[PDB]
Amino acid sequence: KYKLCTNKEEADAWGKKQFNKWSKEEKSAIRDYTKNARPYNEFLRMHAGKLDSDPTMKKKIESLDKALNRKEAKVNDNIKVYRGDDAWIFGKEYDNSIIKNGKVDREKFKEIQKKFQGKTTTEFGYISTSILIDAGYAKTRPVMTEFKVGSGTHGAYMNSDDLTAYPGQYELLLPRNTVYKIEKIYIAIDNNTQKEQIKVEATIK
Amino acid sequence: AIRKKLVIVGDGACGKTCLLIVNSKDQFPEVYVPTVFENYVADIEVDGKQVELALWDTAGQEDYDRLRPLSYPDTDVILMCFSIDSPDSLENIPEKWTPEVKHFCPNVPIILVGNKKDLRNDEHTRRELAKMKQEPVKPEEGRDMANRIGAFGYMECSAKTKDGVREVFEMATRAAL
Ligand SMILES: NC(=O)C1=CN([C@@H]2O[C@H](COP(=O)(O)OP(=O)(O)OC[C@H]3O[C@@H](n4cnc5c(N)ncnc54)[C@H](O)[C@@H]3O)[C@@H](O)[C@H]2O)C=CC1
Ligand SMILES: Nc1nc2c(ncn2[C@@H]2O[C@H](COP(=O)(O)OP(=O)(O)OP(O)(O)=S)[C@@H](O)[C@H]2O)c(=O)[nH]1
Ligand SMILES: [Mg+2]
Repeated sequence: KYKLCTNKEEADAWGKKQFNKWSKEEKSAIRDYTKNARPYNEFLRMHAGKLDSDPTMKKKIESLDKALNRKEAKVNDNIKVYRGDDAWIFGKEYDNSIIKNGKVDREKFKEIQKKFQGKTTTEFGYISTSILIDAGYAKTRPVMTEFKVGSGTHGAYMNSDDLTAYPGQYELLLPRNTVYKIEKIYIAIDNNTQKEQIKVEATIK
Repeated sequence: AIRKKLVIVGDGACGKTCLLIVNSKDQFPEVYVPTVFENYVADIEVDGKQVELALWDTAGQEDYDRLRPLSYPDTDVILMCFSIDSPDSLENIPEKWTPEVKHFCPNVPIILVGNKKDLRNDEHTRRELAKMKQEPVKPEEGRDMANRIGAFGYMECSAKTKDGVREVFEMATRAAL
């Protein structure tokens, strides 16, 4: 049973419970990442986790891993966290016109399901999430993912200037090379905007 | 380094994300253009001071008005955008965007931005506009508007050609200090 934060009050309450006593170096590593994450994550994916290519990226990535690898950098309980993605998360053969007039392409959606639903993947870049569904980009992107995060998982919680260049995002940052299983890929209708969106349920493993 | 916050707003499709993208990548997006742009701290130097300016992209469409407020706290400056392609989007400066931004970012400097500067002398545009008895926003209409809504100043740019893009962000950094 995973904790879900219904609003700001809950995110904050949960937020204070998290380790925050990083060292200076550890905060700077984490905050640097929030500044621009393309540099990290796109390097790791391109180079599949090997850091040998770029001395600077190497030290920068090695640093952050340490901040995220601290024994105390763990989430105490089981929590549901969220992120939105653009359609090309499922491959270069997809763009955001996959949703048109709040209508998900059934045909495209199906071949995406066949290819990913039930799949266990390993991600090379870090994994950015929010503990607040309304925060971050989950409502502003074609694909929303809900990660069920298990107790013991290493992560950093960030919602203040010392940790992130973008406070107000209620961020849980997951370490790189996290494995997760896509349990379900489906279409749900927004209660309000009344448009379609691709929802992904995944489990951290 | 001085850290500052910048939030960009304006009607859906008036070119916010492409403005932010061209500003960093220095290349207009053709095929994989996101709805909202990733976090990006632009380092800008104006008058001997280096600023790290966090840029916040927002969704312009009405459907997202309930979520947009989440982006407004502790903002140092607003880029308020309309398209030169669309007077409809300009009319929405005074009608939707200034009221919103004033309520949520009371007294936060405002830079009015006319996007798609390249479309002002575009035959196709001029023509599809003429069907509604409209024409491309004239510069003095952006200025007029900028003064009417109390903007720091007024700028026109084209992400497509990168015309004036650099200038917009230099100005925003000036109103952020
Ligand atoms: N995604 C969200 O809703 C959240 C984002 N953030 C912030 O955003 C930054 C990271 O979030 P993103 O914008 O997603 O950065 P990112 O580097 O993870 O994603 C950049 C672009 O690449 C795509 N992408 C991501 N992972 C991919 C993969 N494995 N394969 C193919 N394409 C992939 C994304 O859809 C996005 O279009 C962090 O700095 C954090 O501050 C924070 C909390 C939640
Ligand atoms: N001619 C011209 N077209 C542009 C320019 N900038 C963006 N566009 C086009 O206008 C469209 C909308 O641009 P975009 O940047 O996505 O708007 P937006 O403000 O981000 O829209 P939204 O996220 O609130 S729905 C895109 O098709 C883009 O190619 C420009 O400078 N000149
Ligand atoms: Mg956009």
